[PDB]
Amino acid sequence: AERVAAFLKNVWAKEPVLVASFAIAGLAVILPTLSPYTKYSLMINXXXXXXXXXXXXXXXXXXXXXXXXXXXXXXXXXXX
Amino acid sequence: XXXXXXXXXXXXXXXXXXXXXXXXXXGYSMFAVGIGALLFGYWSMMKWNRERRRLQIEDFEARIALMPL
Repeated sequence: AERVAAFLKNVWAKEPVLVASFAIAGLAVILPTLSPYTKYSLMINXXXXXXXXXXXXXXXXXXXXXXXXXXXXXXXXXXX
Repeated sequence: XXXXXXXXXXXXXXXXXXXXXXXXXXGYSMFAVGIGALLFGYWSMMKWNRERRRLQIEDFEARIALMPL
């Protein structure tokens, strides 16, 4: 190698802290795209309500029931 | 009899001896504990934030439940 192997040990010797400035900040962009865990965090952010939920008038509707615990809508129960 | 200052050397105090030596840290072994504490750090912290989510949804549920308010 002309740039991979040559410009690595010299960077560790001369100005060694500059290695960390490119490696840590670089991997900070790569990791949130390839690793399959980021999709879970987006769901809980949207599920947690900030304001009170609005009630709609019932006229031929599916997956919608009363306020009591029943199998209706989505309702998040991901990981305990 | 003549009495003067007597000569004594015994151990010679050791002429120029190095005391500075590598201790505790080796090099590669410190990174295994260093970055190892970081990986243990995030895993312990994020589990608490998932336990915070149990409290979070339950806190906002109180506002939805209270309509006479």
